[PDB]
Amino acid sequence: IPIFLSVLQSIEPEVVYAGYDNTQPDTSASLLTSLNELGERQLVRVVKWAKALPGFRNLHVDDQMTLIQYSWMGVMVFAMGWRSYKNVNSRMLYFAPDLVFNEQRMQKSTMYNLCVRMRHLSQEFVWLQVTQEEFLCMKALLLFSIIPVEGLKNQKYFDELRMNYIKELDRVISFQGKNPTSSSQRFYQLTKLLDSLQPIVRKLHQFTFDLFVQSQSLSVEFPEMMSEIISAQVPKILAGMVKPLLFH
Amino acid sequence: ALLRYLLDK
Ligand SMILES: CC(=O)[C@H]1CC[C@H]2[C@@H]3CCC4=CC(=O)CC[C@]4(C)[C@H]3CC[C@]12C
Repeated sequence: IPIFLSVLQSIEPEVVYAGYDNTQPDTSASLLTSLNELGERQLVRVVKWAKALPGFRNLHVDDQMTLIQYSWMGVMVFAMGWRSYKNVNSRMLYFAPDLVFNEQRMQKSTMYNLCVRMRHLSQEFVWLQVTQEEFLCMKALLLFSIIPVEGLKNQKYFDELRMNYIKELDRVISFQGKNPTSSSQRFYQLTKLLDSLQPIVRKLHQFTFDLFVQSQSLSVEFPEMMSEIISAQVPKILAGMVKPLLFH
Repeated sequence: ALLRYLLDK
């Protein structure tokens, strides 16, 4: 009865490397720059993934741009939490196979408290024992979690497509669960986990803006496409021009 | 324009 599970398994992007030189001594600038680079190349793959998500390419192109601009941070934080879970049991932040943050790096990064919050989020994957299929469904849903306060070009269609992917998450749970009561509870837990991303991503957007503004004094380069996305929509997010779409 | 370029591919 789940109709998207194998599609989502086949369009899932491969793992991206940072290219960080893990022999240099860590600095704030080296760590945040490396993260920006990794972010750029992950964003390229997130765009190819979003384009392959059934129904997405049927939204107006301006809505596709809006959705990616708004949700890239949430999608990438969620994917990174999943990687941390599957590879180091959420003990360290697994940005890339060649950029793992231990405690020390979290301190040098200058964004320690945000790193701790993101590691707590990965621990939620550990406690819930999130399966790969649930992960893929929820990550697809994260592309439908934020919209402009005035809405999209075709709101009606976005609403129906979002409802369709919510239903798919439920179908995956009931395909895997035991009882109707247990699967209802599981849906509740996993939509709460999705909802809990929003305050984290808000804080991360604030930090991102702070860094973007200070990029010259801090020697933190932002690559081209990240710069254009950030300066395009992060001020609007911080100004309250967007509205989270809650799942629970 | 870069995001729009990736979308139009
Ligand atoms: C401002 C900055 O340099 C940091 C603050 C939060 C950071 C992001 C946090 C989430 C993240 C996870 C990844 O796996 C790719 C890089 C990204 C997307 C990071 C890129 C650099 C950011 C944007």
